[PDB]
Amino acid sequence: GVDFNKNTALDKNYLLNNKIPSNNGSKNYVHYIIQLQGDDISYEATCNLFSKNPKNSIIIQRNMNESAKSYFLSDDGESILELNKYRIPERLKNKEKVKVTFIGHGKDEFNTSEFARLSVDSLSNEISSFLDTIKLDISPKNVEVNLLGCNMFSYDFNVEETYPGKLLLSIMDKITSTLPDVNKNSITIGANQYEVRINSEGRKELLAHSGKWINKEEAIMSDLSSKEYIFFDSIDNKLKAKSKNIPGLAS
Ligand SMILES: O=P(O)(O)O[C@H]1[C@H](OP(=O)(O)O)[C@@H](OP(=O)(O)O)[C@H](OP(=O)(O)O)[C@@H](OP(=O)(O)O)[C@H]1OP(=O)(O)O
Repeated sequence: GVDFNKNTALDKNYLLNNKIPSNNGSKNYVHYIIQLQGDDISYEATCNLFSKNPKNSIIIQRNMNESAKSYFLSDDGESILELNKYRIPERLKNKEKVKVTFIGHGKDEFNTSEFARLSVDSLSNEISSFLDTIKLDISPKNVEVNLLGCNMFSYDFNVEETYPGKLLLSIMDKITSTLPDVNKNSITIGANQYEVRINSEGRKELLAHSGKWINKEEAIMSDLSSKEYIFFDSIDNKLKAKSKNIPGLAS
């Protein structure tokens, strides 16, 4: 019954008066939060995630297409302001890292072909447009492209056959070409092995084997990895993967 074409427009007062007060450590990054699909679950996740760290984050409802724009918090915290799609305010242009999270649905099962119903080629092409735009504002040293959505990584396949591995090979030269202070060893793709969601406070939870949804701290105690990093190692020119949070787990 999910309507992926609902396309609820961002309510600025919802963020300022409800979500920021409810949900809001200097991160060294600008966080671009890109809502790819028009369902209300994606919309709420985008709002909630932004509202937890509103000063360094940007919302883009990419599902709005020609009407997509950057939304972000004013310097004084009293307003949600706007710029053209993927642009950022002056105060964020000196950050040395970019985190770009694509909010999407994965599938009921692991898959290697699509994220948010987008092929590697399709998402790569959008990332190319994104990179050509953010270079007008920022020249970081580090980039993470974070795929927030279920079942997009498995250690049972070669990293190069997985969607994040394929995506990294597809985009890495565009990243280093456009963002000249980013080298290959400073690009990572974030991906999930398990189902994930953003809770009503803007925190990521993972669906454990028990059927319980668990937060960051509980996942670590449970020895369950909520996010993998996929990266390219120039030393042997191979794609690799490792767990972000679980010291032992790697490709
Ligand atoms: O800084 P990142 O590498 O992008 O990771 C952040 C970071 O987690 P850790 O530094 O503990 O690994 C945030 O923690 P803080 O900076 O706020 O201390 C946490 O947000 P929470 O405070 O809510 O735990 C967030 O998690 P979330 O996805 O819930 O925004 C998580 O990002 P990742 O989940 O993508 O690793």
